[PDB]
Amino acid sequence: TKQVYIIHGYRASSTNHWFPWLKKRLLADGVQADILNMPNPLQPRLEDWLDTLSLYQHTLHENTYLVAHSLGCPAILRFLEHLQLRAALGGIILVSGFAKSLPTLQMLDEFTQGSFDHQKIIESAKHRAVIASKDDQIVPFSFSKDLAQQIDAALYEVQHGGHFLEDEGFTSLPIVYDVLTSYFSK
Repeated sequence: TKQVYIIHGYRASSTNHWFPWLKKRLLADGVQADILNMPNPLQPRLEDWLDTLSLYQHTLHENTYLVAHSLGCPAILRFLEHLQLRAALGGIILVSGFAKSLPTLQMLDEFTQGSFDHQKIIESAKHRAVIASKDDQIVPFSFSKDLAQQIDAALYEVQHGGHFLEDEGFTSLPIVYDVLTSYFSK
């Protein structure tokens, strides 16, 4: 049975941005999606985000898919590095993903300090994609393209996407639903 988990970033929760839209759009296809909240989204700590993800660890299988936004991206990358898996998850989609310090949000450096084991991430997710906005002023586009290269992920550029936030109009995001769905047909 397919399962999609949706993981938010800094200063967000399950009710923000495009997450409710994506959950409901998936439900229209009979696909179960759960938006996960992380602890202390205003002062996030990597170890606590990883401990929360670990609450779900026993449910992760070959038909599980993880969709993350912004800070949720390096969090799930760190999670997969330390996960013992019998087989790869179905896939990951990293919206505005990054794996190094964000100059305008250095308070979040602990989530990306240190190199990542790229091979383990590649082996942990059958299908991989990064969706990124060319005019993102929080996560520079180049950082998302860099990450896509490091983890051999398909990169989808949106020329004018801001940072895919509700205050920029992104209470929906069809590209994420369509990229995800293409994984299911494969």
